[PDB]
Amino acid sequence: RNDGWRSALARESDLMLRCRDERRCVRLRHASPSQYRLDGDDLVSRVDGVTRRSAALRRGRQLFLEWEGELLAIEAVD
Amino acid sequence: SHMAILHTQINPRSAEFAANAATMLEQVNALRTLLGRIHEGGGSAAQARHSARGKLLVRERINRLLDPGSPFLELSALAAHEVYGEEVAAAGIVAGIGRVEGVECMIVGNDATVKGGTYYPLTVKKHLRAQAIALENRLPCIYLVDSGGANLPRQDEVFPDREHFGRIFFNQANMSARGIPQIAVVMGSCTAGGAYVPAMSDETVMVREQATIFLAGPPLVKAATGEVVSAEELGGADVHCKVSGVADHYAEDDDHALAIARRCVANLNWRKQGQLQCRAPRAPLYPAEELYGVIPADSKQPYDVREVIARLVDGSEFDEFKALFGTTLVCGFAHLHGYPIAILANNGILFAEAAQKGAHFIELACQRGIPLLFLQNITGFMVGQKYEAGGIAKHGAKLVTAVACARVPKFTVLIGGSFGAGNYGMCGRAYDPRFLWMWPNARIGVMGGEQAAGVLAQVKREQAERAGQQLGVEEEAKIKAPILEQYEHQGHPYYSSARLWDDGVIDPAQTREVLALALSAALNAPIEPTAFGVFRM
Amino acid sequence: SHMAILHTQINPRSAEFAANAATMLEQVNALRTLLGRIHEGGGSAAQARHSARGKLLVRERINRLLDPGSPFLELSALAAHEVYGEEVAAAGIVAGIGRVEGVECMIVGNDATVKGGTYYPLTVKKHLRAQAIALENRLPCIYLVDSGGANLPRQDEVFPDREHFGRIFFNQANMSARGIPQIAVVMGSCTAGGAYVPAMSDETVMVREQATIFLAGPPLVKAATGEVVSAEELGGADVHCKVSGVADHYAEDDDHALAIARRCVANLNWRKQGQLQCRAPRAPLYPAEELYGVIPADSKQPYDVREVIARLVDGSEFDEFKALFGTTLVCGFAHLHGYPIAILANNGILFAEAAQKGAHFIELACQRGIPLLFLQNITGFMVGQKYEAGGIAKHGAKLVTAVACARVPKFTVLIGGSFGAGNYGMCGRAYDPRFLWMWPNARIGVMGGEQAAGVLAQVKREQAERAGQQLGVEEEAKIKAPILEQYEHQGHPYYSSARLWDDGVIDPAQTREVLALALSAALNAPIEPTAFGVFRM
Amino acid sequence: SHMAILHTQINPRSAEFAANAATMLEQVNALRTLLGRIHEGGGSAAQARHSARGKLLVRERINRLLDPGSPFLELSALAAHEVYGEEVAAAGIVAGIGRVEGVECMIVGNDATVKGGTYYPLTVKKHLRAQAIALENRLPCIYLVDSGGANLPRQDEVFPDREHFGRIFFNQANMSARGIPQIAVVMGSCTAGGAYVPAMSDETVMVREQATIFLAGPPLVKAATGEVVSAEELGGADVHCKVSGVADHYAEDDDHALAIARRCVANLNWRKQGQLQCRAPRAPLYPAEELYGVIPADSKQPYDVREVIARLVDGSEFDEFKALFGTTLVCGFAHLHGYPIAILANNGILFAEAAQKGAHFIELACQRGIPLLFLQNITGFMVGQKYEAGGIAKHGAKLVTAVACARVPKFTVLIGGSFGAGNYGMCGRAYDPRFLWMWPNARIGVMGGEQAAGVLAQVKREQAERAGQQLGVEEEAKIKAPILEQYEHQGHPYYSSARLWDDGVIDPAQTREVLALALSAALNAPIEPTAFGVFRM
Ligand SMILES: CC(C)(COP(=O)(O)OP(=O)(O)OC[C@H]1O[C@@H](n2cnc3c(N)ncnc32)[C@H](O)[C@@H]1OP(=O)(O)O)[C@@H](O)C(=O)NCCC(=O)NCCS
Ligand SMILES: CC(C)(COP(=O)(O)OP(=O)(O)OC[C@H]1O[C@@H](n2cnc3c(N)ncnc32)[C@H](O)[C@@H]1OP(=O)(O)O)[C@@H](O)C(=O)NCCC(=O)NCCS
Ligand SMILES: CC(C)(COP(=O)(O)OP(=O)(O)OC[C@H]1O[C@@H](n2cnc3c(N)ncnc32)[C@H](O)[C@@H]1OP(=O)(O)O)[C@@H](O)C(=O)NCCC(=O)NCCS
Repeated sequence: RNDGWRSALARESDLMLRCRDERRCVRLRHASPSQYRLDGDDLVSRVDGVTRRSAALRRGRQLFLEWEGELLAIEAVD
Repeated sequence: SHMAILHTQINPRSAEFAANAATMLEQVNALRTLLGRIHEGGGSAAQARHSARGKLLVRERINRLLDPGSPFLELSALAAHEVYGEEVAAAGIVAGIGRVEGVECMIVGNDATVKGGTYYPLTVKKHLRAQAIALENRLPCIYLVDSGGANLPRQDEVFPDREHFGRIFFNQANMSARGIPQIAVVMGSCTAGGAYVPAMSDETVMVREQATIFLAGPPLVKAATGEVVSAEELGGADVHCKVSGVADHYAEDDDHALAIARRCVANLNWRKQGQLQCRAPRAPLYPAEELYGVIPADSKQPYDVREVIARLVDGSEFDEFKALFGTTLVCGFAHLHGYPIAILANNGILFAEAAQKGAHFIELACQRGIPLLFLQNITGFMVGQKYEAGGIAKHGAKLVTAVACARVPKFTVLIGGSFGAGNYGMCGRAYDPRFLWMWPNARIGVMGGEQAAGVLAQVKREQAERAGQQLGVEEEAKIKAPILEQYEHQGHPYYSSARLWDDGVIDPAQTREVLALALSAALNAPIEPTAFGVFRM
Repeated sequence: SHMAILHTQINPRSAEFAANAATMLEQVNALRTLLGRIHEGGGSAAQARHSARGKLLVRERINRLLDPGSPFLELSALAAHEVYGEEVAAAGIVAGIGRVEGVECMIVGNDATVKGGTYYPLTVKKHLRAQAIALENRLPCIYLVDSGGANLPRQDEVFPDREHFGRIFFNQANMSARGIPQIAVVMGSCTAGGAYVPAMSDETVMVREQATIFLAGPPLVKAATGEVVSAEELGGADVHCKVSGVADHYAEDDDHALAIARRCVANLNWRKQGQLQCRAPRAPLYPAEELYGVIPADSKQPYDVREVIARLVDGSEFDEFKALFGTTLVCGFAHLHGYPIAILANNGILFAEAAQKGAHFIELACQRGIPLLFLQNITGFMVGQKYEAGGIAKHGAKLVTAVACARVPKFTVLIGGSFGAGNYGMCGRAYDPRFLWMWPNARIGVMGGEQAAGVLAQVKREQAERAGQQLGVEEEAKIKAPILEQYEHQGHPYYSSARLWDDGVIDPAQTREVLALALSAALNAPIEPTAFGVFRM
Repeated sequence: SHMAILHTQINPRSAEFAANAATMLEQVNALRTLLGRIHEGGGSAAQARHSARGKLLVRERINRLLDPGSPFLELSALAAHEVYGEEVAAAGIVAGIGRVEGVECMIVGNDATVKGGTYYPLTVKKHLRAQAIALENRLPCIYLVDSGGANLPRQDEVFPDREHFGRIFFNQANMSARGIPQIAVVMGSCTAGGAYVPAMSDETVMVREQATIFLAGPPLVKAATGEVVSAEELGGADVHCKVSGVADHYAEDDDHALAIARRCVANLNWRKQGQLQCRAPRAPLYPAEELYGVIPADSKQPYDVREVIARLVDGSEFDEFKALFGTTLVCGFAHLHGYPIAILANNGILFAEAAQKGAHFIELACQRGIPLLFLQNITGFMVGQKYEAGGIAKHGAKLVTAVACARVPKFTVLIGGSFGAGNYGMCGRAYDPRFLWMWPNARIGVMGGEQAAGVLAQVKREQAERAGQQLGVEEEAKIKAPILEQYEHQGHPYYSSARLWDDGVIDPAQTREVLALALSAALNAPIEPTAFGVFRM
């Protein structure tokens, strides 16, 4: 279970990603296990009572996320 | 199996409930907040002065090296809390268990920011307790070396004795012999002592223009027959990768270095040796946070432990052995996240019957190679005159041999009080449980505060009575004053976990989560048959 | 074999000789008379108040128990010397090896006279270190029980942790399972803790109207649910011999008790397990007392170690391996009182050559199952810019993998200096030598006195230099002066031996006789085949 | 793991590439066509006079017995090439491994067409080399018996000695005892010698009116106490299936006989005991064809080995150990068709650090139970005065110890030059690699052509020098001429595979797939733990 589980603090997951042409080391520290879950090719977001589902799915070392019309791709830094 | 079910008796909405739950969740928040303080390291101060040098911080090196999003079970974080004069966060060394290329691994790295990463007494004890867990459960090891030396001022508790530094190398080469890979990544200085950590390791990695492995750094080397040389020329990264051979992989920086290490763990051709009849993982039947309010707030207040069990086992299914006999000790089989486990939890005192019941259980557990789970909340054995003439002695001994001799993986969690003989009969620190943990509410002591201030002041007035007088409430009260408070302080989780008397303090509501992680991780190594000593019947 | 002979090069009549021998024998007589002090126990005072009870004194019970005229190898006599506030002779427990019914046995009895026999932290470390020597060397056990409980004021370092009390019971039940008889003779009070020592032992003996085994003595039992009862009614000698069953033999008193004990060791069907090809024992070629003058008096004065070798081996015959290579470490085969031994004695510094030389040698003996003997007189590894870039690091490391892994009996004697990495590469405390001893002229520390003051004060003026300052002759002389002496004191044999970092300080002149005894004793247990870790070539 | 990739530096379109790739491909076609000639057996001549008797030809029998389209790895096909006076096709015995009822089997059959199927010295050598691969990799054996006797004229090298005929029976009864089924299919004469192959075999099959198993055929039997009897009556198919019991299955003809055979392998209850952490197979990143041009045409012309590596490993991912140290030898981990492997490939000379590098690698490999892959292209050990004084002698020794003792599966392939000490330090024929192969371009010999003529002739004028004379360029040149040509002749693959110094010459661009077949096949046998000898430090 890659939930970033930790002893007493909150789930920690440090991700060295890269979308477009700008890399970012994402720090994922959620104490409230919610936020974004995802089944099939779809990312569901519980944005304060107002749930919305944006398409996203991965292929190889690349993950496509339809963000605002655009269909950007994100991959891992090496 | 709709009968091996545990139907709760607790009302989650009850006032008394939220009562206990109140101060329980409060203690947990006390821990949550200190731990955070401990992640500070040598403090924002030098912590920044660290990233200055282009060096990733220790806890970061850790998260970069772990599998994407993998869990991480930390080890004694409260290490050396308020122990030495100064503040040496998590003892200047972080270490724990996490996935690296799909292998449950033991990771240990020093905090260059904490008093120069030098080895304080408890640092050495911590570093060794990591290699126990690693040898005991067969987990490959990655040491992220970046330390000064040994804390010179307190060398007498760091250098000599068996249990001191240097047993670090002993354990290392033994593990390497037992086939438990030994990897090293030097990301800083590594003078004298720590110089062997990289030299004695199957595979070794160095960051160029950062790492340095030399037996005697420039300070000590100029102190030799003169000679004045730089650190990188003395024992640099380039010296030990192209010339000497004390290193094996030439890293460009901390990030490279860590990804280089992953790859070594990658071709380990590693396979787990443990082996139980684990079954489909099914969750509890009651939210595991309900616990916060299950444990009373009045330390000396009785509660039914079967309540804490129903919130940990799978489907709160628990078949009880010797159901109604020596009830002060609850015994039963269950499964936890698939893995089948034999539980032993305290329900009060501990008369002779509870020990016989407990011994006979361990026997069953040991014969079927089912792992052991001890839930400590014992106050001691029932005293008295017919109780002693009844063998409470010998019988309590029967439970102790059984525990000490039991060779399947054992696990203890302190959920109440570890006091006296109890701590030993229930798999305490000294009986080598794979891992042993503590709740924020539990207290450990040789005996209660006044209980010991009782005897201690007592004989003081008996040696002074068969001497022609007695102890007046004046001097007797001044003899119990100190004890009463000393005990209240040396019984608290922080005081314990600081000295590694346990592998840490945990969130009562995460208990189950830790246990599964632990279990799984100890299956990296084989469940051995068990051989008992002689049982004094 | 008239060539394997070591012809001496020292003159017993020289003045420089009587010089060293003088100051040497002065040190031995210093130890001699300290030891006599410690054989006093809790001072004539209490000691006599002891015999008053009709109780045989500790050291007496022992000599009574041993076989007529047998030898006795005491362990850590200087135990807890000037360690605790008050005096605690031999840490309230005497322990050692002696023949009982023709079996080399490990014996431990506490000194009820010393602070009521209670267990001070070091008393525990001792009791434990004794059972290690017992496990590792397969010696049956005789526990001559007569203690209060655990020194209550200092419980925090006597109850909890892994190797604290309770680890006693652990070791016992295990040894009982590995077939190493565990006997117990209770000759006094035995409340709470030590209540298990007899409860958990194959055979048990009590003295009537004197022994008492109860989990809670009456101080504790009255503070329980009221009730007031006597000691002998609660858990006397007759309660546990006719009613409970916590004991097995009803002894009339101390003399009887020990005789009952002798008889148990009588029907142990015991057989030794080791096995070497020892030959007829032939004495040295030069009086063993001549050593006194062999050792220079000036600690930093170079001398030839073969001269000490010549006085310990049989017929002073010594076959030298890699005779003229890395001469800094002398290695060779010989015999000692029959038994064949492979020797490793320091002779100076220790550059790479010496380590490879020593690792290759350990290989040879480990392959023939010949015991290893290390003679420490090491100042450290050769520092330098070139010596470092040449692998003095990875080469010193091959030596320790070798030492750490060796599974034949390992034996260590400190006859010079144990400093730094040296101590480890030469089987120091941490490498499990079956026994580790110290000469009175030898000193041990992580590094020399001023050598540590050198660097610890050095960085102080490099942190304060890249800080726009410098440390003046007045602040750097005040950072070094306390360290300069701290080391001088924490380097002395008593300092060492008081903390059990060795199994005692010995008489240079009896080295050979001790080693003879130890070896044989270590042969009650099999010589294991050895498995090496990875060698960093 | 996009870091462990080998990005090529070879341009497949370059002219120089096309040049190498040219004479390389020619070499291969050279082999191609010879191997065809050898397929003819004793030549169309009697080969057709075979089918005459209604007997299926050798290689035909094999394809019928194999599984529908199963692959077949043939062994030493160039067997006995230009060795004996006459032409003795593949030494008159075809052997190889192939799938038979889902089991990797060792198959051996005689070519009745080649000089009456009799055993020439090498027929025996090939036969026995097969039973080796068979015992060493636990592959059940299938003997397709169809041989005359042993070649009467050259019996001196075919009957007596240890590894001569009759050792076939030795390996056989031992294989049946170590539980490796021994199946026999008799499809021709089988007089005297080979009469035991079917007599000593778990299960045996005979072809009626064609098979004949007798100790002395009618020639010999008449030469006995007279008596004249026919083949069919003395020891025919019906005699040993219905009368004696030397055979078990009565087959109606060659096709039936093999079908019966298949069935036996079918009721084997066989299970593989190898065990690796094989991962899913992923093809290389460069056509394995491109190898033809990576290998220079100019024999002693420097190229980078990692290039050949990148075209055989899975996904051309290769993690290199001691990356930049004694680079003369490249060492790394990778996978091949799933199976993980540890590689050691030459890249030049071979200084001291190269062997310490390689010996250290073999320890890590042997510590994880990963197969070893050696790629030879070694010209020898760097000589010199400082070089020799530096231990290039003892360190070289370090390597060979490791290689000679490594017990995991070893695989060798000659892709350059096997010359001198090199061949041994890289698992040459004598170190029992499970399989040893040779590329068309590679040459093997104790040392270069003129190198040997160098010394060999040098001494002649050193003994003739201190003999008052000198070697005139006329005699010296006649001393070296014969050598310079001898060496060139016995350095060639055909000469080598002809005498079984290797299990065959292969197609460089087929290597990858041969290794996969082998590795998998050797997993029929458990990867045993390794025990190293003494390492000369
Ligand atoms: C480790 C070292 C490189 C520090 O490098 P750095 O990153 O610049 O860190 P600093 O020099 O600023 O060290 C700061 C702290 O380290 C402490 N320190 C470093 N080494 C120490 C040691 N061996 N003993 C005690 N304290 C030490 C200093 O007391 C200082 O404390 P302060 O911050 O309260 O003033 C340097 O101290 C060194 O060379 N030490 C060698 C240690 C040694 O030789 N030990 C051998 C014993 S086995
Ligand atoms: C052990 C005992 C029988 C002593 O009998 P005794 O031969 O008469 O000896 P005394 O009672 O005179 O004891 C004298 C010393 O023992 C020391 N002592 C005894 N038990 C002690 C304990 N548990 N902790 C600390 N000190 C203890 C006292 O400090 C006293 O010191 P002092 O001489 O400086 O004043 C008595 O102290 C007793 O009943 N103790 C029980 C111990 C116990 O219950 N411990 C449980 C913890 S595991
Ligand atoms: C084997 C045998 C049945 C051949 O039957 P076949 O199919 O008719 O074959 P042929 O008789 O035509 O033999 C042809 C070749 O076999 C060779 N040959 C057969 N047995 C041979 C032997 N033992 N030694 C040497 N050559 C032999 C002949 O040299 C002949 O060579 P050629 O073709 O170049 O002229 C017959 O040779 C025979 O009975 N041999 C007995 C072998 C024996 O007794 N060996 C005991 C030693 S283990």
